[PDB]
Amino acid sequence: HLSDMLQQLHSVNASKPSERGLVRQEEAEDPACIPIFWVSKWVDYSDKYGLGYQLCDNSVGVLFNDSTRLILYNDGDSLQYIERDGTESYLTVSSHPNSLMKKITLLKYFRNYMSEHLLKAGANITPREGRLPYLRTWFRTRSAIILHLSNGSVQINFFQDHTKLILCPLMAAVTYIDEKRDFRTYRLSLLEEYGCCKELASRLRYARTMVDKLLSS
Amino acid sequence: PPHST
Repeated sequence: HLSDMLQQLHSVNASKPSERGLVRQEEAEDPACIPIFWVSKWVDYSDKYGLGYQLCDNSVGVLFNDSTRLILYNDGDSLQYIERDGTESYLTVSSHPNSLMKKITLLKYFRNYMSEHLLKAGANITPREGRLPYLRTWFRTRSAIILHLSNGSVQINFFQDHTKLILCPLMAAVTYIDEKRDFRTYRLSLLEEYGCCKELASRLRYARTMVDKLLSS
Repeated sequence: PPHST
Protein backbone atom coordinates (compact mmCIF):
# COMPACT_ATOMS: atom_id res chain seq x y z
CA HIS A 1 0.00 0.00 0.00
CA LEU A 2 3.13 2.12 -0.15
CA SER A 3 2.23 2.95 -3.72
CA ASP A 4 -1.27 4.04 -2.70
CA MET A 5 0.24 6.26 -0.05
CA LEU A 6 2.49 8.11 -2.52
CA GLN A 7 -0.73 8.89 -4.40
CA GLN A 8 -2.64 10.44 -1.49
CA LEU A 9 0.40 12.28 -0.15
CA HIS A 10 1.05 13.82 -3.54
CA SER A 11 -2.55 14.93 -4.12
CA VAL A 12 -2.53 16.88 -0.85
CA ASN A 13 0.94 18.28 -1.38
CA ALA A 14 -0.12 19.11 -4.97
CA SER A 15 -3.09 21.15 -3.74
CA LYS A 16 -0.87 23.53 -1.79
CA PRO A 17 -2.76 22.81 1.48
CA SER A 18 -1.41 25.86 3.36
CA GLU A 19 -1.21 28.16 0.33
CA ARG A 20 -4.92 28.93 0.83
CA GLY A 21 -6.79 32.17 1.54
CA LEU A 22 -8.46 30.84 4.71
CA VAL A 23 -7.19 27.60 6.30
CA ARG A 24 -9.93 25.54 7.98
CA GLN A 25 -7.75 22.71 9.32
CA GLU A 26 -10.06 21.65 12.18
CA GLU A 27 -12.72 20.93 9.61
CA ALA A 28 -10.48 18.15 8.24
CA GLU A 29 -10.55 16.10 11.44
CA ASP A 30 -11.87 12.54 11.38
CA PRO A 31 -11.99 10.93 14.91
CA ALA A 32 -13.12 7.64 13.42
CA CYS A 33 -9.82 7.31 11.50
CA ILE A 34 -7.69 6.99 14.63
CA PRO A 35 -4.94 4.36 14.17
CA ILE A 36 -5.16 0.91 15.74
CA PHE A 37 -1.40 0.63 16.10
CA TRP A 38 1.65 2.86 16.38
CA VAL A 39 5.16 2.54 17.76
CA SER A 40 5.23 3.63 21.41
CA LYS A 41 8.98 3.41 21.94
CA TRP A 42 12.08 1.82 20.42
CA VAL A 43 15.74 0.93 21.05
CA ASP A 44 18.42 0.63 18.35
CA TYR A 45 20.76 -2.37 19.01
CA SER A 46 21.42 -3.01 15.32
CA ASP A 47 25.12 -2.86 16.26
CA LYS A 48 24.79 -6.41 17.61
CA TYR A 49 21.18 -7.65 17.52
CA GLY A 50 18.59 -5.48 15.85
CA LEU A 51 15.88 -2.95 16.63
CA GLY A 52 13.44 -3.29 19.51
CA TYR A 53 10.13 -1.45 19.83
CA GLN A 54 6.81 -1.42 21.65
CA LEU A 55 3.40 -0.99 20.05
CA CYS A 56 0.81 1.19 21.75
CA ASP A 57 -1.01 -1.94 23.06
CA ASN A 58 2.05 -2.92 25.13
CA SER A 59 3.09 -5.80 22.86
CA VAL A 60 6.77 -5.80 21.89
CA GLY A 61 8.58 -6.87 18.74
CA VAL A 62 12.09 -6.94 17.30
CA LEU A 63 13.67 -6.90 13.84
CA PHE A 64 16.90 -8.90 14.11
CA ASN A 65 19.99 -8.34 11.99
CA ASP A 66 19.36 -11.68 10.25
CA SER A 67 16.09 -10.32 8.87
CA THR A 68 13.87 -12.42 11.10
CA ARG A 69 11.43 -10.84 13.55
CA LEU A 70 9.84 -11.83 16.82
CA ILE A 71 6.75 -10.45 18.55
CA LEU A 72 5.54 -10.95 22.12
CA TYR A 73 1.82 -10.25 22.64
CA ASN A 74 0.61 -8.24 25.62
CA ASP A 75 -0.37 -11.48 27.39
CA GLY A 76 3.34 -11.80 28.08
CA ASP A 77 3.45 -15.33 26.65
CA SER A 78 2.04 -15.55 23.10
CA LEU A 79 4.50 -15.20 20.21
CA GLN A 80 4.75 -14.70 16.47
CA TYR A 81 7.97 -15.51 14.65
CA ILE A 82 8.42 -14.28 11.04
CA GLU A 83 11.36 -15.68 9.06
CA ARG A 84 13.02 -13.59 6.34
CA ASP A 85 10.81 -15.06 3.55
CA GLY A 86 7.83 -13.83 5.60
CA THR A 87 6.93 -17.31 6.92
CA GLU A 88 4.77 -16.68 10.02
CA SER A 89 4.66 -19.08 12.96
CA TYR A 90 2.52 -18.91 16.13
CA LEU A 91 4.02 -20.26 19.32
CA THR A 92 4.08 -19.82 23.10
CA VAL A 93 7.05 -19.03 25.35
CA SER A 94 5.84 -21.50 27.97
CA SER A 95 6.00 -24.13 25.20
CA HIS A 96 9.77 -23.67 25.61
CA PRO A 97 10.83 -23.81 21.89
CA ASN A 98 14.58 -24.56 22.05
CA SER A 99 15.34 -23.08 18.63
CA LEU A 100 14.12 -19.68 19.79
CA MET A 101 15.28 -19.39 23.40
CA LYS A 102 18.15 -17.05 22.62
CA LYS A 103 15.96 -14.65 20.61
CA ILE A 104 13.22 -14.79 23.23
CA THR A 105 15.80 -13.88 25.83
CA LEU A 106 16.94 -10.91 23.72
CA LEU A 107 13.34 -9.81 23.11
CA LYS A 108 12.68 -9.69 26.86
CA TYR A 109 15.88 -7.72 27.38
CA PHE A 110 14.58 -5.01 25.05
CA ARG A 111 11.25 -5.08 26.85
CA ASN A 112 12.99 -4.51 30.18
CA TYR A 113 15.12 -1.77 28.72
CA MET A 114 12.24 0.20 27.20
CA SER A 115 10.07 -0.36 30.27
CA GLU A 116 12.28 1.51 32.66
CA HIS A 117 14.03 4.07 30.50
CA LEU A 118 11.44 5.28 28.00
CA LEU A 119 8.18 7.25 27.74
CA LYS A 120 5.21 5.78 25.83
CA ALA A 121 4.41 8.00 22.82
CA GLY A 122 0.73 8.85 22.54
CA ALA A 123 0.02 7.69 26.07
CA ASN A 124 -3.00 10.02 26.23
CA ILE A 125 -4.71 8.46 23.19
CA THR A 126 -7.17 5.60 22.94
CA PRO A 127 -6.72 3.75 19.63
CA ARG A 128 -9.77 2.48 17.75
CA GLU A 129 -10.61 -1.24 17.70
CA GLY A 130 -9.29 -3.69 15.12
CA ARG A 131 -3.71 -9.66 13.48
CA LEU A 132 -0.82 -7.85 15.11
CA PRO A 133 1.46 -6.13 12.61
CA TYR A 134 5.26 -6.35 12.59
CA LEU A 135 8.02 -3.95 11.61
CA ARG A 136 8.82 -4.52 7.94
CA THR A 137 11.78 -2.16 7.73
CA TRP A 138 13.08 1.12 9.08
CA PHE A 139 15.81 3.70 8.78
CA ARG A 140 16.87 7.03 10.13
CA THR A 141 17.98 10.29 8.54
CA ARG A 142 19.85 13.21 10.08
CA SER A 143 16.37 14.49 11.01
CA ALA A 144 14.05 11.55 11.84
CA ILE A 145 13.40 7.81 12.10
CA ILE A 146 10.99 6.16 9.67
CA LEU A 147 9.13 2.97 10.61
CA HIS A 148 7.16 0.86 8.11
CA LEU A 149 4.61 -1.54 9.62
CA SER A 150 3.23 -4.71 7.99
CA ASN A 151 -0.32 -3.33 8.14
CA GLY A 152 0.80 -0.65 5.71
CA SER A 153 1.22 2.21 8.19
CA VAL A 154 4.27 4.46 8.01
CA GLN A 155 5.45 6.30 11.09
CA ILE A 156 7.88 9.17 11.18
CA ASN A 157 9.31 10.39 14.48
CA PHE A 158 11.09 13.73 14.18
CA PHE A 159 14.18 14.24 16.31
CA GLN A 160 14.41 18.02 16.80
CA ASP A 161 10.88 18.85 18.04
CA HIS A 162 9.49 15.41 18.89
CA THR A 163 6.61 15.87 16.48
CA LYS A 164 5.24 12.65 14.96
CA LEU A 165 3.34 11.49 11.91
CA ILE A 166 1.36 8.28 11.56
CA LEU A 167 0.16 7.65 8.03
CA CYS A 168 -2.29 4.96 6.97
CA PRO A 169 -3.27 4.27 3.35
CA LEU A 170 -6.22 1.97 4.13
CA MET A 171 -7.99 4.80 5.95
CA ALA A 172 -6.07 7.22 3.73
CA ALA A 173 -5.40 9.32 6.80
CA VAL A 174 -2.72 10.91 8.93
CA THR A 175 -2.45 11.51 12.68
CA TYR A 176 -0.31 14.42 13.72
CA ILE A 177 1.34 14.63 17.14
CA ASP A 178 2.71 18.14 17.84
CA GLU A 179 5.34 19.48 20.26
CA LYS A 180 2.62 19.93 22.91
CA ARG A 181 1.87 16.26 22.37
CA ASP A 182 -1.61 17.27 21.21
CA PHE A 183 -2.97 14.42 19.09
CA ARG A 184 -5.11 14.82 15.94
CA THR A 185 -6.26 12.83 12.89
CA TYR A 186 -7.15 14.26 9.46
CA ARG A 187 -8.50 12.59 6.34
CA LEU A 188 -6.07 13.35 3.51
CA SER A 189 -8.84 14.12 1.03
CA LEU A 190 -10.34 16.78 3.36
CA LEU A 191 -6.98 18.42 4.11
CA GLU A 192 -7.04 18.96 0.37
CA GLU A 193 -10.34 20.87 0.52
CA TYR A 194 -10.16 22.74 3.82
CA GLY A 195 -6.36 23.07 3.88
CA CYS A 196 -3.98 22.95 6.85
CA CYS A 197 -1.21 24.90 8.55
CA LYS A 198 2.37 25.61 7.51
CA GLU A 199 4.09 23.16 9.86
CA LEU A 200 1.79 20.26 9.05
CA ALA A 201 2.19 20.88 5.32
CA SER A 202 6.01 20.74 5.33
CA ARG A 203 6.02 17.53 7.39
CA LEU A 204 3.68 15.83 4.94
CA ARG A 205 6.06 17.08 2.27
CA TYR A 206 8.95 15.38 4.04
CA ALA A 207 6.83 12.23 4.28
CA ARG A 208 6.51 11.97 0.51
CA THR A 209 10.29 12.15 0.34
CA MET A 210 10.45 9.31 2.86
CA VAL A 211 7.86 7.19 1.05
CA ASP A 212 9.90 7.69 -2.14
CA LYS A 213 12.91 6.22 -0.29
CA LEU A 214 10.79 3.32 0.99
CA LEU A 215 9.72 2.50 -2.57
CA SER A 216 13.21 2.73 -4.07
CA SER A 217 14.44 0.05 -1.66
CA PRO B 1 22.42 2.79 22.63
CA PRO B 2 20.32 5.25 20.58
CA HIS B 3 16.67 5.05 21.64
CA SER B 4 13.40 6.96 21.59
CA THR B 5 12.43 9.68 24.09
